Amino acid sequence: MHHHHHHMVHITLDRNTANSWLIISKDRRQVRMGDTHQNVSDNKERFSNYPMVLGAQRFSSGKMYWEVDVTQKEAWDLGVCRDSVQRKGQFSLSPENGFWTIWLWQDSYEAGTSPQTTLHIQVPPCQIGIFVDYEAGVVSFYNITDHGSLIYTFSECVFAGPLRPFFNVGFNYSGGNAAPLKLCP
Repeated sequence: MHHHHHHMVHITLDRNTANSWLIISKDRRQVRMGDTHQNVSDNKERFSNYPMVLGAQRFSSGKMYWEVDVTQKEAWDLGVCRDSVQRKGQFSLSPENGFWTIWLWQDSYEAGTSPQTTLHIQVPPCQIGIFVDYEAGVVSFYNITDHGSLIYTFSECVFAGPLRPFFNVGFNYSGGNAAPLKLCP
């Protein structure tokens, strides 16, 4: 029988896209910033300038929902992006460039609108839910630590083809950002 229900997709990390200093777990569900270049070959899909990686999953219709653990991290970016986004060089995270993201940077949460939007979060998230509804043109972020309170919704999105989960683990020169981003094992 038809029943309104939630469904959480299993996201795994695409090692070929990962910046070469990222350490990805054997099950491809966690990623952290390493202190050495890893034994991985460069290639065209790999993010060169930032500690970024894509989910392997790719979709161009329907609904997708996944959660990410961000505990003990002082910096990260999360969301969804076009399959076709730039991998090499410096770039801003904006819908203009094919990214629908939020981030934490120096104790401030922001949405990656153009220009950036301050997010007034009362309870720092430990887990974040990311929902995409392709046909609706919606990317929504939820604060699992605050009973799933809505953090931000991008609406009227221009997806313009296949999408990928997007992650930035942030740098760890400070020593306060070693913890991984984690997807459900």
